[PDB]
Amino acid sequence: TVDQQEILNRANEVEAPMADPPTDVPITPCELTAAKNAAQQLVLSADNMREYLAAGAKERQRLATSLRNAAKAYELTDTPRVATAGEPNFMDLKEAARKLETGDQGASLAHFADGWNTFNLTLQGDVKRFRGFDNWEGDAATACEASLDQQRQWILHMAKLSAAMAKQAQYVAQLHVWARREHPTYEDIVGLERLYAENPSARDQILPVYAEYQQRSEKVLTEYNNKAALEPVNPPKPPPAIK
Repeated sequence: TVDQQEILNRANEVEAPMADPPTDVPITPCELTAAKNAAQQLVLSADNMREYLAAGAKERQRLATSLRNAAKAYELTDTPRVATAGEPNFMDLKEAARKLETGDQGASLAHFADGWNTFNLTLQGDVKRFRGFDNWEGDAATACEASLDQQRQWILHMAKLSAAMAKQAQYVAQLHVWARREHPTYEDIVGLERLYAENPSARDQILPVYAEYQQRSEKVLTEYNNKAALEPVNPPKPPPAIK
């Protein structure tokens, strides 16, 4: 069975443009190191992701141009992992609050998460391009179905990873929000410092309040280190097309 015209149609179909990924760069929600690294981690992950998708397109162009062969006759590497200090660094109260309160507080991450999620949803419905044939059979035809089907699966993995990377982002965004809610404010630290600095006989009982302020802080910083240490997003290579 040879439908000549069906080959040509499906070639054009397979190498027509797909969705452009987002070009938004994430920015640290604040000045704590853990936050900064998390944002670094995500620039690598996303850069690598965008590269692998450009390679995919190149490989879909080869598959297409190879289908037209048939009709007629009838560098990439892993994502780097960013280092993460094993010990927090329990800096003095006032500075922890200063660092935590300075930055966009997650707006970039949220916008980043947003755009990668939309990519995942829009990409996972452009797969009709990789379906089987109707009027083309035998070794030649069936082999090409395997090659289309391969990249169909790759696409769905890449779409899953987009969604995974976007989850990391908004997870840190809300992790930060937790941290602000839980950490003593600059204002209140200064305020408590002032209450000490003016009620001199009371200072004996002001002490264990200030102690619990430090404990509260350590607890936050510890949990920020750990939970903000993201995994790299390591896309698998686009599979070879066909000749």
